[PDB]
Amino acid sequence: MGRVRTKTVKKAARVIIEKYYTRLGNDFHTNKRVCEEIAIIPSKKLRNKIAGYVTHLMKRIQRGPVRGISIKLQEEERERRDNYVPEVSALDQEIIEVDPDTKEMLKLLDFGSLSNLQVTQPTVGMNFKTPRGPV
Amino acid sequence: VRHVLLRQGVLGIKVKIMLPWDPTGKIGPKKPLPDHVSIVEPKDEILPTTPISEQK
Amino acid sequence: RVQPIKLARVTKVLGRTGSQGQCTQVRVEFMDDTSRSIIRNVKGPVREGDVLTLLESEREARRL
Amino acid sequence: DIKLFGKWSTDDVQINDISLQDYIAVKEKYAKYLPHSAGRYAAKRFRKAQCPIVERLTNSMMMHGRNNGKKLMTVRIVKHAFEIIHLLTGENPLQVLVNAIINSGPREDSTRIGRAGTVRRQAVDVSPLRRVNQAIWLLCTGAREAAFRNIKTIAECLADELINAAKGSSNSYAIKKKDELERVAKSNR
RNA sequence: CCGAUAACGAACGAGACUCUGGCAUGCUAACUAGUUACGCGACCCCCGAGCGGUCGGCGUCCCCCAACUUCUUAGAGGGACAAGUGGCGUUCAGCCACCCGAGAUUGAGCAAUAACAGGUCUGUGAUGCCCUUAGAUGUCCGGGGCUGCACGCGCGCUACACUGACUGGCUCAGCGUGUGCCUACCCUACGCCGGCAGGCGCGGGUAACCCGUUGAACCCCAUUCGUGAUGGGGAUCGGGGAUUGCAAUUAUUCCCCAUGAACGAGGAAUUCCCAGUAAGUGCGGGUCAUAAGCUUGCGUUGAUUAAGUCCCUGCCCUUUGUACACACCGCC
Ligand SMILES: [Mg+2]
Repeated sequence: MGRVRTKTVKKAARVIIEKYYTRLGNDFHTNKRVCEEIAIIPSKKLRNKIAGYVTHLMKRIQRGPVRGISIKLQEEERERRDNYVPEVSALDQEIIEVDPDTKEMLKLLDFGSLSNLQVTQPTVGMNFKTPRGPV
Repeated sequence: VRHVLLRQGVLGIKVKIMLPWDPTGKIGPKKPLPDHVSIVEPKDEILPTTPISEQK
Repeated sequence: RVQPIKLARVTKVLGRTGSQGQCTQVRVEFMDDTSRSIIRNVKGPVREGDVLTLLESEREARRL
Repeated sequence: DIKLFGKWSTDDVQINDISLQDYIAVKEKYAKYLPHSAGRYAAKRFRKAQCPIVERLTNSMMMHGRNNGKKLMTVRIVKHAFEIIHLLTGENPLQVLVNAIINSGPREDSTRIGRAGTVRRQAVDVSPLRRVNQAIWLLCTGAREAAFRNIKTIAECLADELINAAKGSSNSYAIKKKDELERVAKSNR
């Protein structure tokens, strides 16, 4: 127990992972060596605590989007978001479910009686609203 | 720490000055703060071009 | 007539008790019947998977 | 092949009750030539159960300040007491010690400080580890009290304490104390 | 610390840091450290070994006349990160267990804002005020006192015994000190005398060079004692002998022979303590002309119990109530 890492190591690990994600890897004994030259760390204990947290954070990064930024994950996001645009829209459906109450609204706006509109049967019962209070 | 003798008694003066860090070691100390981590800034070094080979 | 001394094996530890931490409550199942199991407070260092003897069948059952 | 104190093979000893088999350490890897193998047995919980029981007896037998570090003397005392118990019984001293521990370890006790209800307060069961610890403590206390102000040697008093506890004759201090504890636990049920 | 977020960005403290301990047959080195090997020896075996066994005996930096750094010393470095595996966890921060490993919580030092009518004017040529300043409260000298005892309390030492005491044999340390500005007073080997404390000559050491390979105690192995206030305990007290000092009476200390008192494990209460720890057990340093029952350190032997709780004693955070704010030892 008592193995909590403080701001001094966590912020440094996040910064060096952001700057040198490509060079860094899954090996603790190699991350401790790259930490020799990517930053000036006054103490060996501080440097290997930082290296251990770096390896832990890289294990987290290889699976998920940790708050520490990464250019590969950033460009993958910037791809997914602007892409997977479907070849056919979800808004060009041939038939559209239209309530008769909603149907009269289009009549005033004189855009009703379209082919894609299908006048359904409105629900009967008015059974909405949850039972009040407990039970 | 310095004592000052006034007609009412003695005034004690304590002055602490945190020296600035400097590699020259003249205006202050040379070692950095133990918890201060300075990360050097790399260059771009992207190199997205096709694989070529310089001949020299 | 009197109930004989029997054995019960600890399956789970339910935390300390006794107003001083001096007892720990453990769920124990009788070696005679695996299904039949109760909870008893015992003293001394206890870990799951050990057998302790019982001089009586029922003494106590409560949840803290 | 080990022969604790040069004799009395350990493999011939069988543990009586299932409850204390995992906590009495006499056989297989718990087979040492001497009961002095200081090996950091207090560094973690449930590690003294891996300490051989003769070493536990030796550690518990040096008490009351006048002899606290004198473990070589206690090893010698245990060796002699084993010689006497083998001489009296004809059976294995390790078996006698095991049976004495089984019969001396109390099975129930009392606890809680709720205004001291009847004797202590509320009855409680005891763990196997505490059974072993209290058995060894009771045996050592009985031997010490028996041999304090008289001509009988520590080895002889330890021998007769262990013999009486193994045979359950109720002539032993450990057995009498165990019976008293069980009685007050019954009253505090 | 992760996260939620009218907060964001910071600063101190904690941590980080320094010293110490544990591992490096890896590097650097060693006549003020050694180890091996070899040559001279000395003793035993000699049937017959003989590259036999022992030597803290002498040599091979007495410079051409051996190597090496494992042991010792001490520097540079390395090494441990919750790093690897399994499980728990929002799968976050982390937690538990296990493997490999010397090491998976080694001990210390330092240590915030604010404060106390806490202690020191008897540490200071630190100091305000006041007092005294020649029949002195200055300073010096002589003597006495600080020790004085119907009694109460605190820190300790020795014990109450056979898990012991006495007698003998054997056997193992680590800290660290050691010849003086003034200032006079060091640690001591070896030989002789004495029963002892000691005394008398000769050295060595300003020191990994000499004490010193610190032949420590406990422990270990043999002897006597035999459950008794006994060979337990050594208080009290008589006589004698030395040492320090200018001086030993109100015994400075040490030695010898006599006396062997309470004390047979201690009420109510109450202290300290989690691993090389408690405790047993000695040895250094400080004080020291003479000196430790004190203290500060060091080694040696070396455990029982526990890996929890808020019950007592308190502490921290939140909510809450308050007529308190000299803050519940309050107020009324
Ligand atoms: Mg005598």
